[PDB]
Amino acid sequence: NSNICEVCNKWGRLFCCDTCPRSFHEHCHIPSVEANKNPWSCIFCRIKTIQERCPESQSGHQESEVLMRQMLPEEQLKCEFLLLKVYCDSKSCFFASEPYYNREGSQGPQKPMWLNKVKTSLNEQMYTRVEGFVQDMRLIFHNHKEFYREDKFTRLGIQVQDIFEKNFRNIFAIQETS
Ligand SMILES: [Zn+2]
Ligand SMILES: [Zn+2]
Ligand SMILES: [Zn+2]
Repeated sequence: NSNICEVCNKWGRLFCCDTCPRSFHEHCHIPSVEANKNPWSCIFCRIKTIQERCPESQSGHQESEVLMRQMLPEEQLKCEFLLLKVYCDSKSCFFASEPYYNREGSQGPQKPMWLNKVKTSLNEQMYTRVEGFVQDMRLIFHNHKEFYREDKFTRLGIQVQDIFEKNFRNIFAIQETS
């Protein structure tokens, strides 16, 4: 097993996956690492099993159809994994905790949003459809763009959104286009 957390790339108190060489801090894994369960399999392994049980799940899909899906266990898992993939980028630190807004020439967004709030939302089963989760995620980056305006710091929002969108297209097998 790896000696660093797969998500934050730091050492510490790690839990090791029994079916692959990854390890995680307790609260870096999503969902949080389960108390007992031996063996334990991490979210990467659980996502791989879904694909292996239903190979046709990887054929291309329309984004509009994916968003209307109800949050049954498998879609819940996919959204957990997608969130995890955003936390895996170190630039996610900017979007993790609750932001505040006091900048000359800007006003704060009407509906603030941040990764830990989406984390809690998923944990408390507050989304009924994929759409709810995807709208909150995209809102994080859109609030950022709008607030920081022409400051170069806007680019951090573009960068983290690109990681989200790539991972969304992969995990949910969105049909490739030009
Ligand atoms: Zn970690
Ligand atoms: Zn694993
Ligand atoms: Zn089948």
